[PDB]
Parts: sequence; C-alpha cells; structure tokens
Amino acid sequence: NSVSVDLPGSMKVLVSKSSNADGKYDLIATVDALELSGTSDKNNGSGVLEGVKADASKVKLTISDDLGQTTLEVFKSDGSTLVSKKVTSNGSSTEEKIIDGIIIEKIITRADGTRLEYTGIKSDGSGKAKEVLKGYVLEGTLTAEKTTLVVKEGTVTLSKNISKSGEVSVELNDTDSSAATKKTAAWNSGTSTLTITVNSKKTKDLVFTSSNTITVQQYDSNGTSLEGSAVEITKLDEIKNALK
Repeated sequence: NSVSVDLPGSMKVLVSKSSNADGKYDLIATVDALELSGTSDKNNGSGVLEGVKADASKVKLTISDDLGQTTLEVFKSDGSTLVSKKVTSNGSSTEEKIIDGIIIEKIITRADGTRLEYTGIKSDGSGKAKEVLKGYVLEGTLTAEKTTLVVKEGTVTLSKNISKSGEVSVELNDTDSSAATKKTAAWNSGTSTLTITVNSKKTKDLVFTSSNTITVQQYDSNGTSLEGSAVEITKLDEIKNALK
C-alpha cells in the first residue's frame, strides 16, 4: 500500500507504493491533529498536501522535490491570504505569523536550538529582536537593514549586528570621559573576532562563533599577544565582565 517517508520538521508523509492512472501518487500526512492529503507526480514523498481546520482555516503542506524542505502554511477560510508559515530545512525552522500581508512575527530556530525571535514587526521591517543563546539572551531591535543586539556595561555598548543575509558583525562604543580606561574595538570578519583595546593595548578577543557562541580570550599586559585559552561565555554576566 503505502510508504512512510521522514520529513524535516519532524514529520512523516505516507506515499502510495505505485501511481494512479494519471501517473500520480497519493499523499497523506497528519500534522498534529490534522489530516492532510494531496497527490504528487513524484514517488518520493514530495509534493503538496492540503487540509482544513475546524475554524475553517485552510492548511497546506509543501514538501520540496528533494525532501530537503517542508513548508507548512495556514490561510484564511477562503485560502486567499496567509496567516502563518513555517519552513523547516536542515535542522532549522522559520515560523512567521502574518496579519494583512505583513509579517508581524518571525522565529528562527537554528539547528543548535538557539533562536532569533523577531516580534512586533511593522510594514517597513522594523520590530523587536531577541537572540536566545544557550545560557543567555541578547535583546535589541530589528530594521530592514539589520538586527542589532545590545549589551551595555558602564559606559560601554556592545552591538552584535546580523545582516539580512544572516551575517554577523560586531562593534563596541564607549562614552567614557577618560583615556586610561576608554574601550575601543575592531572587528575582524575574517575570524569573526572583536579585538578590544584600552589605553593603546589589546585587552581581549571576543569570538562570535559559527556555533552561535561567544568566546573571550585575554591578551598579555603588553596587549601584543593572546594568553591562556578562550573561554565560552555561558551567561550575560560574563559578556558584561568582558566589557568592564
């Protein structure tokens, strides 16, 4: 009869073992409590499935040709307009809530479980942003150009910027009135490293890892060379300490 096929988003689709007279395969999936069905001209679990919720909302599940991606959509009762969209591929999900054809929320859950949460989003792409890391969260804002997450400590502001393409840059600004103590920093995109300087001496490297972690390493008292080994930040307080 049918074949079960694993899907991204922790789902399953049942596909018929052979095709109908039109060459097409049956699809059935259950999503939470909802039974969806469609047909596909591929044999491998890919295609479209649709369903209806008790509140009349239309639901569509689209499985990409290689099963590398699923898109789970909910529409108004007529199917005309999006209400919710969830795309899962390769460990991660992006979930969007829509009102009036404007995305008012977007939660990206990464494969490591860290999340970027965008809320209260407006027509211009502005809203609040939160990155939820293992151990701590970073708060900030969203514009159309970038996400900016901020950590403040004393007169120092650390900003972690995430481009629309998903790329991370970081900067530090300090309003300190002295110069024995004022922090400045430079970003290396090469190595994803912010090197912090005080009184013409490097004091620390803050590495923003591909694993969505932050490490901190100190320099020698010359501020010429790194010492010890880098230490993974596991709490906001430790980012703050790096900025002291």
